[PDB]
Amino acid sequence: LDVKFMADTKIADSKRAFELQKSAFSEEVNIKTAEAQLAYELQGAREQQKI
Amino acid sequence: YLHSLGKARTAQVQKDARIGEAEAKRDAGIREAKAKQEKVSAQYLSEIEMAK
Repeated sequence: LDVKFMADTKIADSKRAFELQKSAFSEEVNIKTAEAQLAYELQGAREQQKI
Repeated sequence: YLHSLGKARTAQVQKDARIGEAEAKRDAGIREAKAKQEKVSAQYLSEIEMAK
């Protein structure tokens, strides 16, 4: 069991690095996703002006 | 009367058996655990590059 708990800690430290980086990357994806969705209105409203 | 004299050995060999079993299972768990470390660690380390 002593070796077991130590093994579980190293698995957790590996988990930690991964989930942390997922979050960092998801922020970037989420940010540019919103822009991609709403750009049609940013341009659409701007074009209604001339129309 | 007669069955008594040999119970000492039942008990002795039971130690020996119990100690062999436990030492062995101990090493098994030790190795399996150490095996689990690199296996799961390398999986996450590789999956990080897949995410990147």
